[PDB]
Amino acid sequence: QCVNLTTRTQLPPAYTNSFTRGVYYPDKVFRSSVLHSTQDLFLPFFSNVTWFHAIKRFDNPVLPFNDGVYFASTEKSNIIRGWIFGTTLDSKTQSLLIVNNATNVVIKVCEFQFCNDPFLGVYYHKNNKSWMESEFRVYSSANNCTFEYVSQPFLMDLEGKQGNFKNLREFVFKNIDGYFKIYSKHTPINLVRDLPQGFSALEPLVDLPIGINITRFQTLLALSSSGWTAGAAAYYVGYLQPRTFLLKYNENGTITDAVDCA
Amino acid sequence: IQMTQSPSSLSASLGERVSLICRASQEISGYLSWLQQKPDGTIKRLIYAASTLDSGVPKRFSGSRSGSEYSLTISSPESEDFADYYCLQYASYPWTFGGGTKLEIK
Amino acid sequence: VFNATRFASVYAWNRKRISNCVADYSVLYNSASFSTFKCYGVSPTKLNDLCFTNVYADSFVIRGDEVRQIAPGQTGKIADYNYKLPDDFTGCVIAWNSNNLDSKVGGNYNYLYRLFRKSNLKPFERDISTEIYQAGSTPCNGVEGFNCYFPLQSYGFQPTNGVGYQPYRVVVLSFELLHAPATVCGPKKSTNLVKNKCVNFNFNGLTGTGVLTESNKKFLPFQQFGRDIADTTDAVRDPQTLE
Amino acid sequence: SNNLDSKVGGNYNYLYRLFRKSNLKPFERDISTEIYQAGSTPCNGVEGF
Amino acid sequence: EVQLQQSGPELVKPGASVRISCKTSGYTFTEYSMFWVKQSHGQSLEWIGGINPNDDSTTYKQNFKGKATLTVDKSSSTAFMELRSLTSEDSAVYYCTRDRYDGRVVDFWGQGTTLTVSS
Ligand SMILES: *[C@@H]1O[C@H](CO)[C@@H](O[C@@H]2O[C@H](CO)[C@@H](O)[C@H](O)[C@H]2NC(C)=O)[C@H](O)[C@H]1NC(C)=O
Ligand SMILES: *[C@@H]1O[C@H](CO)[C@@H](O[C@@H]2O[C@H](CO)[C@@H](O)[C@H](O)[C@H]2NC(C)=O)[C@H](O)[C@H]1NC(C)=O
Ligand SMILES: *[C@@H]1O[C@H](CO)[C@@H](O[C@@H]2O[C@H](CO)[C@@H](O)[C@H](O)[C@H]2NC(C)=O)[C@H](O)[C@H]1NC(C)=O
Ligand SMILES: *[C@@H]1O[C@H](CO)[C@@H](O[C@@H]2O[C@H](CO)[C@@H](O)[C@H](O)[C@H]2NC(C)=O)[C@H](O)[C@H]1NC(C)=O
Ligand SMILES: *[C@@H]1O[C@H](CO)[C@@H](O[C@@H]2O[C@H](CO)[C@@H](O)[C@H](O)[C@H]2NC(C)=O)[C@H](O)[C@H]1NC(C)=O
Ligand SMILES: *[C@@H]1O[C@H](CO)[C@@H](O)[C@H](O)[C@H]1NC(C)=O
Ligand SMILES: *[C@@H]1O[C@H](CO)[C@@H](O)[C@H](O)[C@H]1NC(C)=O
Ligand SMILES: *[C@@H]1O[C@H](CO)[C@@H](O)[C@H](O)[C@H]1NC(C)=O
Repeated sequence: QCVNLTTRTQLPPAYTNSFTRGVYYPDKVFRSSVLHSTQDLFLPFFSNVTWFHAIKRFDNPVLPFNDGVYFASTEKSNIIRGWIFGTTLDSKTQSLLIVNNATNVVIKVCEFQFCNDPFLGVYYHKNNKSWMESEFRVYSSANNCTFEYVSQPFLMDLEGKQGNFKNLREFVFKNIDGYFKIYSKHTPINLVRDLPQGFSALEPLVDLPIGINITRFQTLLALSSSGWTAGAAAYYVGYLQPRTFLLKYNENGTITDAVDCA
Repeated sequence: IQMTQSPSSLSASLGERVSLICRASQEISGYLSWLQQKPDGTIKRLIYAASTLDSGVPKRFSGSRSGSEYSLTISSPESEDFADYYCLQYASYPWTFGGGTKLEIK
Repeated sequence: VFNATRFASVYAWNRKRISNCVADYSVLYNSASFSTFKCYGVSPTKLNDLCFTNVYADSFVIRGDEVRQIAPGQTGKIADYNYKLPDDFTGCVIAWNSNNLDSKVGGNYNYLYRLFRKSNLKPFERDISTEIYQAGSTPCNGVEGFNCYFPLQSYGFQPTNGVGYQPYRVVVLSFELLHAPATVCGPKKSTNLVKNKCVNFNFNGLTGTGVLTESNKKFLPFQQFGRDIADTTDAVRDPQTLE
Repeated sequence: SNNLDSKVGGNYNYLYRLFRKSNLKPFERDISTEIYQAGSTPCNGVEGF
Repeated sequence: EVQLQQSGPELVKPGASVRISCKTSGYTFTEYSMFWVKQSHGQSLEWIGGINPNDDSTTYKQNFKGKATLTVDKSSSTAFMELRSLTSEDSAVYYCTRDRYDGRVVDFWGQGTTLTVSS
């Protein structure tokens, strides 16, 4: 569906320091107890990373994709569920839609006529004393489509738990010579309202030969038509830049530390 | 279903303007053609599709649609153009013609 | 596509966009079932070596005399008013007699072809339109009439018809490469893994020479090969039996 | 050589080798007329599928 | 040359039929429709009817449908009109014509054909 949900407290665009995070394995090569030097679209160390959060607040503006984009969420209850990427976003060209929902992950590319404010909606407690997906409001209609993947079906929790953040989710998105590449990591956390200081190496999860140009991107969140509660979650965006990095591979072949050479 | 040519015969000097009309009682959607008949048997098309002409034929013919009326108008007479003229209404089956009009010297 | 129950008729030809898959054309070219296998882009044997962005599979039924017209640069009512290939068609036309599959005992009439059109259709167009034809100058304000012929007439397909008036199924594999990464690739041959012996190895493109040995190294679920200080390969992961 | 080597009804006297088992060697000449087997089956005799 | 080689002037005593050809040339015969016209020595021209030489279909003016019969032969590439039971109504200059949708509508005409029925 295409609805507008204007009930939000306007907040300034907060910024945050990426603490030596957003490093990924640049190739599919085993190396052991060695200090490999590489030049690629990495996220710089200590880089201002834009910060958005859902409270009262439900912060979902379309952003530029540039060449590559480090994305992360600190959250619980599973609020951030998807991404929109493209160059027109209004069915004049193909664009890519990734949606992890109550039943499966969908990854697909179509001429999609996207909504100006896209999201997915949940009935909270309701009659079954449990939480259920009720709304899918991302596009009005998709027409020409090139690729479509769907996961085998699953039943993860939509449950409204309480407290601080317990998952620190991480992603890198790159688009090289028609290949859209995803890298990612998960880690447990016990963190109130920030991006945590530490070091992580993102493993590649999928590669898609979609060929489409991308220039813009956005995130899809779980929410009579206006006046609603937004679940507590925070997410972060930084733009990859061409940087020489020096990478400590340990004996187990895992990137254990890194040095941003500028 | 046939349209009616205003006059039966029309007379002129060389040079004088000549207007030939085929009025309509029903709508033929502009489907009409003009034909030339010599008293000695020579038939040939002048105009079709209301305004289309100029094909192996003297350039002076014109026949733009006059609202409720269909028309032929010429920028000169000629020795061969002192002849009989007919409109064909083919917009529908059956096809029909006007009664014809004869063009003559004074 | 090739084993579908009911094909499109030639005016309304189906298309399937084959992509994100491995295309074993050796299954097709070795089939005794086909009458015709005319490839215009490349020689039929090399189709298992190539890769493409997409393979459009155009499918339809026509008469056994008309199958020839499906070739690029042909003149005739199928090539001009129903299904036209471009002068540089980089694909294959495949066809088989399906009379015993598309000839009802009293005659079949389900398959229509366009006998009439104001102009030849452009390469890979399709014209579903039933709009009455303007065969006569008189404007066709009626649904039927003299010189108001229905552009879509129907084939005469009967079991006892000659080769020519028996139905041929056709599929046209229009292979295309664009600026997008090629995703319709062939099946890569994979011969047996041999060990403790000096051999020429091709592990997913990686051409090299060496003695292969069972490794004590342990890569990560994402790694597929390994290198040494010199940025030289010293280890690879088997792509079929993960070791 | 259109005005010396072309016929209005088609000059068919000139032949090229469209099929062969292998890539021909430098300055080598191939006189053979043996039926090329595209299909996987062997193909004895003057013609076949 | 879109010529029309029809039949020359013709006479038969009343209560009898006739044969009238119109040969056509300068085009592929099945690419155009054929129609006919009857023009009396005194009274105006009128449309008898036509035949499509491709599809072997026909149409007529209701008045003439009961006394006309239009035909073609493809190998002769010729149109042919038969008149059945001719009387004091059945005498005129008769004319053959050619038609299409793309602008070639009633353009060229046979020299006509004398079909007198007098004694
Ligand atoms: C949601 O908001 C967008 C943005 O304001 C709306 O887009 C506008 O739609 C109107 C027509 O209803 C156009 O006249 C405007 O030019 C559009 N503005 C922009 C900036 O695109 C959209 O219609 C809204 N959707 C609904 C269902 O209310
Ligand atoms: C999550 O999204 C997927 C993709 O749209 C949905 O999967 C569909 O499920 C229906 C039946 O529920 C099937 O008929 C469709 O074929 C599926 N589509 C695809 C392409 O997979 C799924 O239902 C969604 N889950 C929820 C809870 O909304
Ligand atoms: C995407 O879909 C649109 C809409 O169906 C396609 O536009 C059609 O293009 C064909 C070929 O040029 C035309 O004959 C149709 O009239 C068009 N339809 C409309 C409604 O405009 C477009 O071609 C498709 N794009 C791709 C890349 O497949
Ligand atoms: C390499 O991986 C092995 C395998 O997990 C690690 O060995 C583990 O070490 C921890 C910490 O002492 C023990 O609790 C586990 O029981 C060990 N697992 C096994 C089965 O060996 C090893 O520590 C890793 N080394 C590095 C530096 O990454
Ligand atoms: C490819 O398929 C073969 C089977 O044809 C897989 O080998 C099987 O692996 C299972 C699990 O180890 C064994 O139980 C079977 O006995 C094996 N079959 C044979 C014939 O070897 C092989 O693992 C598959 N490879 C991949 C990468 O999926
Ligand atoms: C973040 O941006 C502000 C300006 O908006 C700047 O003053 C500050 O130094 C930046 N901090 C980091 C982490 O680079
Ligand atoms: C309760 O659940 C049923 C089906 O499970 C659903 O149709 C109904 O809408 C739910 N109640 C409300 C208030 O939505
Ligand atoms: C991608 O963008 C470049 C530059 O804008 C352009 O040259 C190219 O044609 C585009 N490709 C597609 C498939 O839109």
